[PDB]
Amino acid sequence: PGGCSCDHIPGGLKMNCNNRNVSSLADLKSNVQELFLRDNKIHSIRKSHFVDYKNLILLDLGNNNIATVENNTFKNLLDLRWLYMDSNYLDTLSREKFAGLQNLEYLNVEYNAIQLILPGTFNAMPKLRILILNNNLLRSLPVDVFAGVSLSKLSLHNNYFMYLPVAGVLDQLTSIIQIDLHGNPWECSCTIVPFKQWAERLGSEVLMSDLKCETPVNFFRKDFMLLSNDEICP
Repeated sequence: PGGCSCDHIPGGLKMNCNNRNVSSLADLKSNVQELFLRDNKIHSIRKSHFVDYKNLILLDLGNNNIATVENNTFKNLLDLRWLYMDSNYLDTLSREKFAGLQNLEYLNVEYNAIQLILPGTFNAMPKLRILILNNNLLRSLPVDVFAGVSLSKLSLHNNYFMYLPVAGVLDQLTSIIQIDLHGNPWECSCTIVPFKQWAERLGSEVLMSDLKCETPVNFFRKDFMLLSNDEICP
């Protein structure tokens, strides 16, 4: 209904519309808890699309062509805990776009074109525990971006970071148990030293992968966790 597989789980229907040629969201025929919309061709999502769905606990929008997301799109969605939005084309993230998600725990937005995260974007989802932001076009993070949430795992690898500000952005990262930061063009200079120290003051296994330098040329693929500060900045 219509043309998509359906089944119900205690105590909630599940909808499987994957690899089906789907242009928009308003083209369907509630008590729907799980909605699978992966590998389709959805250009954008609007408030109107999810007014009907208020019982969703899992919303998978993967490998779509989502370019824009209207403000207050997920406002009526309070049962939603897991939101997959990967391999889409999201330019920026704002607080207004994620309003309404109070019980969201896991947010995945990897392989997008995210170039900027607006201040207090993640204040919208207070119960957020896992944040996936890897493989994007990020080059900087705003102050107090992680102030609103207590994250256990964060994935920022494969972006375009050359440095990271500790005060206001990384110092507010508590309850951290896993963090990923690789494939990033780190520069070994006087600017990377504060980030180096924070990474050294981290837990033994909280850092998932080793961080290696990109510039200058003389420190190519060299773990700066081992290097001394005088080598980097005399």
